[PDB]
Amino acid sequence: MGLALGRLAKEDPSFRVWTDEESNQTIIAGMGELHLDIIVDRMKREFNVEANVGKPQVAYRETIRQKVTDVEGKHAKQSGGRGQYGHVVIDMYPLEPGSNPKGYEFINDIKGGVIPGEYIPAVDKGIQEQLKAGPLAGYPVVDMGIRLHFGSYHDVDSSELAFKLAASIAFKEGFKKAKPVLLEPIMKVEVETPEENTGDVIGDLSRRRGMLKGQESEVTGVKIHAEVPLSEMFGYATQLRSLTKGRASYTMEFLKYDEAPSNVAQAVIEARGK
RNA sequence: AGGACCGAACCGACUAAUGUCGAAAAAUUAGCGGAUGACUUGUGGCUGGGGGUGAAAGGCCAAUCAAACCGGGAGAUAGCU
RNA sequence: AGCCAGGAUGUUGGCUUAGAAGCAGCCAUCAUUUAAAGAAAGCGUAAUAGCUCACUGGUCGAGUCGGCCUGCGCGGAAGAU
RNA sequence: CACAGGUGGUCAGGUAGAGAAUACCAAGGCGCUUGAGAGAACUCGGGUGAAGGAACUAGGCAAAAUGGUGCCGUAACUUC
RNA sequence: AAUUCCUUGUCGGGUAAGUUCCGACCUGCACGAAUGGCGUAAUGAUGGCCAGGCUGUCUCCACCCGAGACUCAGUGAAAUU
RNA sequence: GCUCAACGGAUAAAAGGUACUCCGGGGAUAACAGGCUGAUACCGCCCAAGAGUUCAUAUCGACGGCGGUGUUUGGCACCUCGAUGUCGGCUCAUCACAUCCUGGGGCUGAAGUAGGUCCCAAGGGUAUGGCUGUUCGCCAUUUAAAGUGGUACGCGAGCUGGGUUUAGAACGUCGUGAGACAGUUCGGUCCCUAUCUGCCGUGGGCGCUGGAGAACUGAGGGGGGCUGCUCCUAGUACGAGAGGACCGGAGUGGACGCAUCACUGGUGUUCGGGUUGUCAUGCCAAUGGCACUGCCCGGUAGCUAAAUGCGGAAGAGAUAAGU
RNA sequence: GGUAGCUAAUACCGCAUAACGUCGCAAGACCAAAGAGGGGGACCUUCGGGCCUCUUGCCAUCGGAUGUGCCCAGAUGGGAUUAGCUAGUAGGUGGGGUAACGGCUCACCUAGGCGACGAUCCCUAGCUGGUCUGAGAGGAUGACCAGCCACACUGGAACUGAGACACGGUCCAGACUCCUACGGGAGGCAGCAGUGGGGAAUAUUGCACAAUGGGCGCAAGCCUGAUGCAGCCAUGCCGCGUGUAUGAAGAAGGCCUUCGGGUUGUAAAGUACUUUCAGCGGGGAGGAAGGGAGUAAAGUUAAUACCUUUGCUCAUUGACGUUACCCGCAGAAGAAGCACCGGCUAACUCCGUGCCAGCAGCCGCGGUAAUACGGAGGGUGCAAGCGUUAAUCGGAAUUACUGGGCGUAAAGCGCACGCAGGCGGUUUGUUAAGUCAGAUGUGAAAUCCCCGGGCUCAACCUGGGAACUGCAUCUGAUACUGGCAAG
RNA sequence: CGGCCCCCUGGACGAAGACUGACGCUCAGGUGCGAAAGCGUGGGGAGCAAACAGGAUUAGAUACCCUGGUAGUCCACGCCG
RNA sequence: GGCCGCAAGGUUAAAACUCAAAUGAAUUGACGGGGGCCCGCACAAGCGGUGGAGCAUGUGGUUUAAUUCGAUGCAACGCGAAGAACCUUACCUGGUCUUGACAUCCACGGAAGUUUUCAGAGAUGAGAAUGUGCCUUCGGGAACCGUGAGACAGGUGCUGCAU
RNA sequence: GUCCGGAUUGGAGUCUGCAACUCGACUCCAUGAAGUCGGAAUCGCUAGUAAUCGUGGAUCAGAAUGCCACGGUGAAUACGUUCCCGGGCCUUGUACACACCGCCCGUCACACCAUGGGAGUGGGUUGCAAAAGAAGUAGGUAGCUUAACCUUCGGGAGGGCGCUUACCACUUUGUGAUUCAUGACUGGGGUGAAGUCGUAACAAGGUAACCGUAGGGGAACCUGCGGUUGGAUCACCUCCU
RNA sequence: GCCCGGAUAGCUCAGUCGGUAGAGCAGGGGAUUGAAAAUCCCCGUGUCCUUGGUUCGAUUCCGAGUCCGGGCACCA
Repeated sequence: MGLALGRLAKEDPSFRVWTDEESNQTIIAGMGELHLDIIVDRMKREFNVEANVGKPQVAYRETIRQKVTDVEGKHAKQSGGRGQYGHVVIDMYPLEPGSNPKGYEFINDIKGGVIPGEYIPAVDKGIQEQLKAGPLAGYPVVDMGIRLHFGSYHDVDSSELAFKLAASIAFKEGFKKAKPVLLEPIMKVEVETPEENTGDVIGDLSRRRGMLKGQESEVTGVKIHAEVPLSEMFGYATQLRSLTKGRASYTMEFLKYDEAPSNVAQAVIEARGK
């Protein structure tokens, strides 16, 4: 597949191939679906590479919708030679979406040296490792603040990674109590169409959950703007070409990480769990 | 040499067809299995019914067996037809 | 009842102010030219319009419109020699 | 029952054959106590089979097949 | 599994396709150590399964050859009603 | 002086199994089958929340409403216990229509192709295999499609007997035990000559008004009716493009039926030849007999299908839904 | 392709005829051949010729040289978790066959043969001179060149020929391309280039027969992808070069800095100078011996002809090749890298990142002051090269013959007996196998080494010796080992 | 290898003489012996004691410790090596 | 895999892979539920206490705007602190100023100082009055208060595992 | 629960100090708690000591139940080194060396790597037993055809094509041997900064270890029988001539 | 289906015909005696299956309910 797609990208620059870093899927992109159809045909004939054609996996994220306080995590494993003691108490709270470029906030509010300052980075690191694989469906956790304010150590049995284990326990229990939700991307879509073909474009966009922001009547006709989920923005090239008799051109860009509609989010949560 | 091997006589009786008011109240035609052996067989006796005999099925004891057959109790009984 | 006419400016009114425009929708849901227009019945609009009707004029020029109580019928009603 | 059944021992030939098998005959004895026509279906004891070769079926049941002496050759496992 | 109900369990081998067959996993409804457990060369008119030879078993049946059926003359039943 | 507690108390004293079974009875009473009924099952319809971007009614249709059929699991015990052979398969069917295909249309969220849904329609047609006892089901490959059901869950005086259903046995389990188990495993008698309805055929008598030999008319009745692909129409109508036709025409095939033997083959124990064992013809030579025609190699006429001709129409009339 | 006629020859076939040829005890028997060219006196011309003379070929025989075939011995990988193997197999006689011998092949008889110093089977593999290594002994390995062997799309066979069981020949079957009129054909780069592929990776679809070598020819000659040269590639070795000389404020700028200075460092500019080599333009050996016309002489002959043999002169024979080589000119101009700098190991510090990013051959460095991780100055090695990786030997006396071990570090079988195998007291004699000595034969040349020479030197090329450590023979020597005999 | 006794029997050693005359050393393969525990058959079984049971102990103690206790230890013949 | 064995198993006998060591003797220590010996309120023999009570004080913990910070087996916990009402004070809220409260240097202006008033929680702000001394080159300088300049000053900020 | 105890709370004060609200000391009047000798455990002290009684100081404006000093009164016991704690010397064992708070073993859980077995599956190479017979030779030849040699000169001799036989290539079938690959599952081995359950070895490692065998058991191991030292300890006390 | 029975600390029961519960183990302040352990001296952890009523004045009685399990559901 890699070899075949490389040859096709070399002869046709308008054809792009990348691996999506999140899904690990090979994504192919082209100047229309009939274009991609010919590319796929050549790949599975000239090179004869057996492949399935699907849709770019929507980048699902994870977050909470409820502050939880006083979440205890106590890794107390005093067994097997010497013990490993670690004890942390954290508050977990949602951030506003995109309010932090890091998607994560850590507040150290330890008072009284209940935790030695040397173990605080190991607690933060234990949380940050758990943010990579969320407790709901195993997607990355975003838009969340954690305040470490209470904890305890043992002079002989306390370890850096023991406090990291305690942090993970506290996080997993807190996250389940915090009403966890599955997130979604939304794509800003712009469609240029003749004025007489305008109507059809939006009829289909409405079925594709496209929140029409507005329109900019241009010389060709109308420049309609809509917020459409990535999931519903697939196969649009040929669909538009059908509604507009082949005189329409759209563009799309990633807008923001909004909340997936309860129905959509829950359906995927169940499917992932299965 | 062998409860040895292949196969007739003799002894058995797996399979299919027939015949099933039959040729015959269990056999015939076509293969089968055993065949010096815990082999088969003629003639003469011994065990008698709640008992015999049984490489053991309630199988056999005169086409009669979870208790024969044949006289007598006895014109058993029968709230059943 | 038809056959010829018209069937508005405020008002793209706003709430979401994206505009939600007389026609997805709580809200004026009036005063006027008036015969009037509900400040829109109804299709048509991504979102207006569009084409029409409520209302009114002329016409030909008679009865006519809508429920209730009862008779009798019509449909609903397709099965195996 | 003038019944395609059962009944112990002796004698036991020629040619082919390992042979009392089996095949044709010898000595001897018999045609089986109902016959004559036609030459449909169908039932029975048998023969041949185009191309395909278990696709039939409960299931290779039945049928076809293999089939003799000499010599060459002979696997896993095995209590050798 | 001659033992497993569920259950055609699940995975692999075999076939175009395999509730049976073969080898395993172990969640043994409800295996088990002389009411013996587990293997085991050889043997078996023993159950299951596959490949081959070869064939009218079959797809789909045709023609031939003898004994009955049909007819001619003689003898002449039976179950049942 | 009795929990004689089965309380009108059969004894002072009493528990099972039978598929090894037996007798006497019963449709007084079950299983299989029919009948009445129709909860359930199946198909249809009523109200229309809401879904369907918008919009109840293109397509689904909640919560609730009303009926039809006699199709499954049942209720009843009406027929049969002096016997109704009781599942599945084979062979053979035949009606019903609530229709899987081919035919005719209406709406579409019907561009075209292809489909979604409902109405009219019973003329014909409606696979072959692995596994299983399987109806069923899953799978593989086809197909114009592999319809849903009455018919004693059609059909055993037609067939098989694998399953359930006798006696042998064995495993697990339940019992002290005999023995039990819609729990399992291996084995395991299917009987009849057709009297009378019925039915496929073929004849005798009389009759039909004098007798006889021919030819037809034709009241009435059966058989028959299916369809694919390819080309042309045209890569046209339609459509962004991809794709892609109705209406009409030609040809060429599969399943099924009809007739025939000219062609390609089968058979062809009555025709020719080869040959093994043996006997006879007096012997040699040559022939004849018997061994499944002895075993085989060919094959004329007939009979045959795998072979080869032909079919199923058009047209017309009156109509269904609809226009 | 087919048919029917015609024509030549050093093509083909009988005879004559032989020997020191073949066979056979002999006697006998029997065998073969081919002719062409130049010139000419008389002769003679059927007017070609005959005839003489010269040059070469043929046939037969005995030799020599070259080449080829066959045989014996010894050496020539790994494996015993391969121990038995074989029936033309071992041999004999007889027949056949081959250039010959031979189980090369048949017929019969005998029952052999091989094998623990390794038969049989399996795996691997072209062998050698040699090459790389090593102080040697050894270990690795067969690039290059040269000798031998094997193969020529795969399998098998033969023909022709002195010689193939045949790279650019034939026939058959197989697979794979190509043409076709569908009937049948055609083809084989492991020759030179070239292409696609495969791969980490290996070159131009060049020119010329000028010499050497080959083939044919009496010669001239033509062919020769042998060869002689050239293109492309640092792949390697060797050589030369990007100047040399002066010149301190010890400049600027760079970094270090106790910030005093140090360093880059005579390094630069400048100035004084030269022109190796690419540049430009000219001169310009040698690789060439020959051969040919002419000439003249000597042979040769009947003949000065012709031909043989020796000199003279003339015109000439170079793909390389705008040759090297030499001479002149203009301009500092056209010409320097790469690795490393913790330790082993030559060469040190500053800055950022902090068990993160990583580095590394080994030990190890990195957790907030990193000579080790990246930049900068500086240094060091090497140099048109420099690093890594792979690969062999060395170091490794870690397979120990030279040249090691086994009381406890790895290692004495549990112990014994014993066949084969290995080793053996002492005295004398003999032989002379081992061993030692001398000589001959060979041990190809190249390559290594030595002393020399020739390309400006070097690499490269060459002369002689040395070596080839070996085996075989002959003559010896006889201590020692062995064999034999008496002790 | 251990009471004592008998019978059969190996090997070593010492002294003074005699004899044979190197008849020698070592040993791959080969053959023989080879504690204890196991295994086979048939006996024997006091003691002792794997397994096993009970009591304690212990956090648990399927161990030490306690009480029992089968194989086994014993003999004849083999095997194992 | 072969051979042997009734079996247990024996005998013969590898390779992938992985590590940079594994091992031997001896040495100094350390440690021994090893031996000898020996010492101390270590024990034995005694007296009086803590742990229960209430209070003082320190710490842990939790609370809080902060509850400053360090000590935290013996060898921290009436410890740094031989003394926290403000001060101390490093902590907290709020109000403030920046070459600065503390030093050296520069340029200017004013003796320095003193008294007193308002505004302000205070820091400060605005003043209002008065004083006007010392050495003289008096164009002075510097004891001293302010304003501007850049050097710098400040840090109870971190690291006792740099010292 | 007292004329014991004096914690607590109300009012009344005095002083220090700018200042006593959090947050000072002391006086007065009133109020009068828990507590009736202290669980498990554990601390001090060998003579002017333990115990009790009171004074002064330093810090400081004020602010001791603490610290630092001072005198008063003034005990009990110590046979003794067996035992714990710590230490010193000598000898011994050791697998310990940021040194017994040391080392370190094997189940079990997860990921990974390479292998053994595995119903089998697909290749390679090859043995055997046979079948097969192109082309080419070699042997035979009923048949057709034929220049040069010969001929009684008719035709012979001899050859060629053709037929056939022997050898043998492709090719086929059957059955073995060996090797490469793969196979659900499965046995063990290795590796993996900080897993779970014990703690088997190293000291007499707390039952001396280890070897062979046998049995058992979640592990390490434990028990029997034999063997070895690659095992320490042999000193004190009672007694005796 | 039929029948029976139960549900009590996190777990399991003790216990009950009577409104208001015991133990360990998981959990313990303090023990243990470098440290912890072990967990030792001693302590707790429930609403005793729940309600609704009846009333030894309900988990209990009685029914309901909620759930699970057990034995039992065949014969033609």
